[PDB]
Amino acid sequence: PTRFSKTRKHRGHVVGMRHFHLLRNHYWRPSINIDKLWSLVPSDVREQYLSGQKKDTAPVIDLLSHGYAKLLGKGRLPEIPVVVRARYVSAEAERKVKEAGGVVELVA
Amino acid sequence: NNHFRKHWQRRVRCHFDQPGKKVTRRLARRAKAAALAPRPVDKLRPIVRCPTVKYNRRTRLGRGFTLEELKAAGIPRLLAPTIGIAVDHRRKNLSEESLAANVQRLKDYKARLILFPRKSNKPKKADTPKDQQTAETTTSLRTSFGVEQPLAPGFTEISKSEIPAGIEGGAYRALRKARSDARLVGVREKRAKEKAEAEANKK
RNA sequence: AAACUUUCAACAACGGAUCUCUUGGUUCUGGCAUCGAUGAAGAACGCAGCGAAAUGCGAUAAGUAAUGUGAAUUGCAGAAUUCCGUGAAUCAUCGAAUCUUUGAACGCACAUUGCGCCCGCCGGUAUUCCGGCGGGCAUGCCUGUUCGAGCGUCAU
RNA sequence: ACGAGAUUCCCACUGUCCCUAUCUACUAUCUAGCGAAACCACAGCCAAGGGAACGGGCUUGGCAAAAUCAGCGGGGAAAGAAGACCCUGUUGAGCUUGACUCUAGUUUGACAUUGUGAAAAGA
RNA sequence: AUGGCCAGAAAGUGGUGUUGACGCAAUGUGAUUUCUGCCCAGUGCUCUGAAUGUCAAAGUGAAGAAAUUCAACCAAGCGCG
RNA sequence: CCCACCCAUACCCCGCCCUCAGGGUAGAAACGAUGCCCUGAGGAGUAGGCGGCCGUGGAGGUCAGUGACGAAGCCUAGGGCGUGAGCCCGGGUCGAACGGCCUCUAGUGCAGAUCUUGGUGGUAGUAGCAAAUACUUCAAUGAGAACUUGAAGGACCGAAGUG
RNA sequence: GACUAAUCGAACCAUCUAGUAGCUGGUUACCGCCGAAGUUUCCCUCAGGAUAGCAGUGUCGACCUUCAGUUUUAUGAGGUAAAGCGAAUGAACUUUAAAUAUGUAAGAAGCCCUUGUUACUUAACUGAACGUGGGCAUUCGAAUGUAUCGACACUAGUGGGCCAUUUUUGGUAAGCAGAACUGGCGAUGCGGGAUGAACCGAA
RNA sequence: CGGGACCGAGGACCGCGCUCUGCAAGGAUGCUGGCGUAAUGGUCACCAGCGACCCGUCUUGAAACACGGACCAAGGAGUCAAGGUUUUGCGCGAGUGUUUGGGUGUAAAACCCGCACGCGUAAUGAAAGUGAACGUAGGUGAGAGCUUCGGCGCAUCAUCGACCGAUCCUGAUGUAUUCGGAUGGAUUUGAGUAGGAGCGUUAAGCCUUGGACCCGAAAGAUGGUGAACUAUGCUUGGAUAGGGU
RNA sequence: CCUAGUAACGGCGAGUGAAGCGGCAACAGCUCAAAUUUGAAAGCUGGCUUCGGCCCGCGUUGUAAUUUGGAGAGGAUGCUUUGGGCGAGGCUCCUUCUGAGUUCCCUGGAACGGGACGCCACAGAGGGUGAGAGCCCCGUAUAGUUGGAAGCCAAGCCUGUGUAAAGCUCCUUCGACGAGUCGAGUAGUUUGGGAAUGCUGCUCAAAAUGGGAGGUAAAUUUCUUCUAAAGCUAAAUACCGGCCAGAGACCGAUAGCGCACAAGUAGAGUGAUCGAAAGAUGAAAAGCACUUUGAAAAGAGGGUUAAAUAGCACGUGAAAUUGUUGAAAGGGAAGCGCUUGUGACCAGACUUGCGCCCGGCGGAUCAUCCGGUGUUCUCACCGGUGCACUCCGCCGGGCUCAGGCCAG
Repeated sequence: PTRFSKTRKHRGHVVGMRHFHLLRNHYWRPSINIDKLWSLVPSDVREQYLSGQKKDTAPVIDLLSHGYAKLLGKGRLPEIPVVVRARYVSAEAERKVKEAGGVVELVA
Repeated sequence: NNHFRKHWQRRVRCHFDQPGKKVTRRLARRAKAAALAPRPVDKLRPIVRCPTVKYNRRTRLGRGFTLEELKAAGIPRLLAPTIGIAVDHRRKNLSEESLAANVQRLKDYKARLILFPRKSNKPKKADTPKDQQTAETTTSLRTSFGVEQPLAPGFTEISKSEIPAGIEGGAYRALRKARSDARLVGVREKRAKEKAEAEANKK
């Protein structure tokens, strides 16, 4: 607003390669770390899994349905078996899922 | 990074007519619905999968049903655009799944279709009888025949005994091996051809 | 002391600020698609009882017909209106008309109210002369009609 | 020869001068009528001092009496002087040249327009 | 004169030109009288005189699987004379 | 060399204003706590920086706001408040609207720009109204006659004319 | 370089166009709180730049740690005056020792001792550095002062100006020209120098 | 022990005290007179004593010079948009943003809806690509606050480690025997990880681009209008005593 | 909208800058050329008509039907499909018509102002009327209601039926598909496509699973996508022109368009062009009868008006500047600051209040108790009770205190 400006108070005193035709959809691969993996599970069933009311069943998480292509490996997982379906995975993320007792499945 | 070095003031478009244009569009839609009643305001559309690797996870509505979809659903291609079905002769069915889904979609529409006779006093055998002509109708095919599951379910529960064993060597190693084989497909072919030529020469 | 000059005040001048007003601008939004050889846009010249302009109109000239309304117009003059009506009005609407000289502008021209041509009709003694009136006469192109030209190709 | 071209001199001639005087008409002047403009921070007596070489206003003195008229050209004002001159420019423009980059014109070659026959010399 | 000097964006365009060397065009000097210091040959002016020396595009030959690369030939002008 | 005396916005004491600093203030008889009470220090200012206030046109809310028994505007050697920009009142004039408070908003505050438009002074009853030879008498008209008319006189153009 | 409608080294009209200027002019109420600056250091200069320094608003951190244009003390520079040479020797002599300002240092965040290593160094496990452990709080180890802290953020002017004292280097016939510190002024009123940028008193 | 001047802030009590029936002890009362109105006080005009350059601009260090100002009224110059940046307020928070659009409406308002999308949640490398826990998310020294008084230690700072990517060296088990790239080192590096802080909006300052605070050039370009003046030419007209040689 | 200020382009860098995907608004598809109707030019402009047709022609150097790549042509096969005429009713546009105070009092020239009493309201938007009007007038709201015209949509209902045309299913076979064009070189220009863009000119100039594209030049081998060189087509989109309409935190006569007015006018310029200034009496002209003085303009009386302190110079009527009247100052400037004085002119303050003691009046809203009610639950109010040594006012005195200005 004009009445708050300092002008009113001053009244009276004045490399590398080139890539032709880049298509960004080629390089679409959003990533998620394993320390956010359980947040993709809905809250109620996640709470039952973390408490220990589901001892004979394992969750299957489709990352592409959530919009992620690569599972990265920051953090740690609880000792609950999880099946993860992903287009890409890092070696540490696969190692931590295997120690948790699940499996990383590859999809396209 | 301000691009104001041309005579930009001659080409400024403001949008004060935004609510007026919404009102005009709504009046046009109401007029179109009144002209089309009791038909729905829109045409039936097939379900297609988006291109590129970024969007092939999601399905959406396409332009029109294919000729092979119409043939497998039993709707002639001259009848289909007269009963509210969009037709696309350019799209092909490369796989069975999309073809089957769109054929089932067409069959559900044909099962829910009420076809009034051209002459009321002379109904035909392909026409809906008068004592079935009265039922609750929909006027929005985009709503009543929308995309129910655009994405796959992101969560699924299985028993611990049904956990897959996993590919041998690990998923990361499988990805690395697939990339390596794709990069070395031609080198190995050339080496095999040279070995075969040497074996033929010195057999 | 007055006069003069200057200061202060009242009233009166000069001038048109201030305040209030606003049949006008400005900006936005919504709707609509309709100029012209069937002569447009523009220009000129005229037209009212009494007008120079603005407005309206075209020698049927501040207008005619038609439809509607239903008693004015008004500055003056003069007339109204059978008011129980084919009817006032600088009224509204508007489907029928009129629409001067021009202008893309079209007989040829135009710095000329210049000069023609074709066909009718009327009047003046009139087969010959004179006058008036009416209808016509641009260019490019298309379809068609008709009259033609050329050893250009042929038949006989 | 000719010249409203530039220069020196001689005779004649005279108010150019010694050395100024006088006369006439129209003004200026005074009156009636009519009636501008330029310009204008405020104003208008001087002397000495007022570091920046400048005072009209300050300091210290001289002094100093209404309202006016004709004249005058010291000062202030007054020159389309915001001129002219000098200095500066990311200066503007006209002009010149083997300055730079281009170009009209001109000139040279090739392709096309471009066809029908000969005679040779090479493939 | 299938020319010179001009003009025009171009044209089946125009001018000079209703012209033709006693003419047309471009320069310099500037009536008459006087008047051409002496001798060349550096710049310039002009010579189709021999050269390929420089040497564009098109064209020609070679290598390569091709893109391409390498070679000669090479107008006018310049150079040389 | 000596004694007294003169006065600066300096120094001392006192009052008042502002700023900064440090304290107090709820089993609230309790306060524009954004207040009040106690104490101390400090006070020039260009470029520059920051805060708070005043004023103008318009908008929402509010004041059961003012007004033909006189709104706004204007004049005033008439008063009151504020350090100040300003605010309020009296008297005169006048004729139709306007103001306070909290927010919102801006084409929002002038002495300058050889500023723009309009209006008005001094100069000043001044400069001036001096080329083209020149006017005079009587009568009439009229409110009024050098510059209207008739007559009577005097002149000028001078035929490349004032025809 | 004349004339082409008072317009000519390129007419007039409208438009692009509110063309561009670093140059000139101007730029609109009040009170309150702070408040400046002129080679510091680097870059090819003039038709040059940055930059330090100096300022204001916000915050935040335990506004914790104390620090200081000052004296004293130890020790440098200035040994330079001076006293004596019945001290030795002879400003260059010294037992001793100037004035003026001036450098460095003056604690627990410190001082040492010991342990080892060394890729330093030393003849060298020798010094030093690196760490390790221990001892020292009995006085925390001069004076005076201490509303003086620190760190960020953002914003602004000025950043090769004038005069003067002192010191120092050069000069001129005489004038004077460079540096360094400090003070004043540009930004500033008051009292006195009759008067006034540079004087005295005092803000 | 006298003589004189200026001043009286505060507003129940509380305190320090003393000469203690009380007081000069944390700030003036008591007594009396005239007048009760223009008498005091105030405004305006003028005289008197003392004081006192004409404003604005420009310049440099400053003056001086120079420029603008006859007078008055009204008009008159840091604005708006886009994009950054820092700071303030607000909502939500690992998310955040309804308003392109749709629904709806008392109709340009208000209310409601969600797919996609933007920004953030991951970095690094030219790229292919790879991609953040040894440990109560580490050790040590500080550190507000809390404490069971033994300690625990926020934010932040300092310092030593660890993890991801890039670069260089070594090259394990294996094997499409030529692929694969573990392990172990070494440098710098990145606003990288190491118990998320962002997104939207409001307000202010500043920066960039637009006419960009306002007025001012000589200019450049595009398209038009003039030979009634004047210059030259063409066609057709007109005009110029009397003397001398 | 997003992609995205991204990929990319760029002297000496200032700068420039798309597209695919994705969400949405809106959606709509088709016509030729290339085939022999060949058992029948089945096609068409024009002229004349007795409205039945008949002529003059066009055209085979090709007018109809059929086919257009999604196909189609030929076969096979058995089922499906169709043409006309009414039409209830609805919508669009002009037309007739719509509620309630001019009730009473005051101010006023005039109520539309103030006060009182009503009424209407699906209407309290706006305007007019002698001052702020829901009810005085036009209009405004809502359903409708009169009369007329032209279109569109449409529930249904009558009828002819297969000469012909049309769709579906399968198939050995056949399956024409646009040339100085595509493409290449070169030149100019253009683009983010200055290695990957488009356009145009000149030269060369194609092909038949061929051709184009697949953003780094080339050869070889593949693959994926379309099918150029012929053509038509609503909507969502633009809009400083035109016509009609509704609005605004816009401007309020130096503003706002140059123009609120006989404004693109007057006026200027040979011409192209340039281009203003300028709104407001009063509710109503009631715009001054009549007398008088002047040649007249006018003046003075007297009138109109609510007001001429509104007189066609006209609402209000500032300042500069001027005249008169009153006061004052002035020996080569005035103006200004501090402080007295003189003269002129003013604002306040004050006028008495409170509290006692007596006397005289006028009344019982004294205290206590009872009942009801309310509250803060122990405080109040209301009704009865007081019978005047108690309360509450008034009037006379007396006393204390506090009161204005200047002083000792």
